Order: sequence, then C-alpha cells, then structure tokens
Amino acid sequence: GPDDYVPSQIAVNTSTLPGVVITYPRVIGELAGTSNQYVFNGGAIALMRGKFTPALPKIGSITYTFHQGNSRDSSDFDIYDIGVSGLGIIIGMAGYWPATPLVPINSSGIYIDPVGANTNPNTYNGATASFGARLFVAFVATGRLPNGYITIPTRQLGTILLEAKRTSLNNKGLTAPVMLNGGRIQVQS
Repeated sequence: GPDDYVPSQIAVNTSTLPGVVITYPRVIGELAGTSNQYVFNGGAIALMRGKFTPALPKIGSITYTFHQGNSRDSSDFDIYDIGVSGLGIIIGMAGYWPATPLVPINSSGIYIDPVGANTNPNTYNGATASFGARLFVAFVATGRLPNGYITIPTRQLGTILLEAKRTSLNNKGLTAPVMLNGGRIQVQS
C-alpha cells in the first residue's frame, strides 16, 4: 500500500578504521562512509524527511572537518560514549544524494535531509518513493591510548525518524536504526 514503507538500517564498520599511530580530545581516524538509498522504502511516492536522534551518552565536543563527503568548513560535533575507556565517536549524516551536505550531530535531534527542514517546518524532500541517508563516523581519543588492539562493541548510534507531508504516513512514526558495527582498532606508536 501507499504508506507501507519499511525501514532498513544504515551502519558503518569499525574494521574500516585505518591503523592508529600516536592534546586531547582528537580525531584518530574516519570509518568508511556508507550509503543506503532505502532507509525507508516500500510505499508510494511522497514528500519525506528524516530526523536523527542520537542514543549514546554525550561525553564532550570537538571541532572537526570530515575528509569525506561535502565538508568545506569545520563543524561542532558531540563526542558520544561507546563504552570504551579513552575513546569516543562523532557522527555526521547527510542525504542520499551526493550534493547534500554533511550534517554534524551535536544536539538531541536534527533533520539530516533535507537540511532546510531544520529552518523551515514546511520543508520536505522532492517527490520520490524512498528516503535514504549517508553515514559518517570518526573515532576520537579522549585520552592517551595504549598500544595494541582495542575491542569495539557493536552499538546503536541512534534512529532516523521518517516524517512526511501526508498525515497518514507521518502518523506511522517509522524509525530506522543507525548502527556502529563492532570490531577492533589497532593502535601503534
């Protein structure tokens, strides 16, 4: 049916972090950016938008420019607690389409696409039959790290809430999970 959109997660992989070689806090590397055109898919064409809500505790803040995605200026990122001593992560998200800008995650909620919805509650994406996203995550050393292999747990970074112009689809409150797939990071001197 026209409102039968179903969610699918978007995730990044700890294994894509390059080898870390060592003031604080400081970004020690970026994970590979990921794209999912069908975070929500299945229903009929609609004007849609996605709001991200982070799920992890905030333990700090840092200014950073992602080397991936559309990011000329720096951004203020909240550092999120992943349960690993001495580490944190920062999150940027964007729309599926390549021209859309990286939206830094630094508040309890933000529209990742269209970014104009943050400054106009009437604004949605142009008519299409899916809502996608791009996910950017970087690791942050909150303190001096030991050398070796640090275990990173799989964690849910937050959810994307699907909103739409038409009331029936908006009323569903569909959500999709935003994931950090666990693994290991290598730290060297």
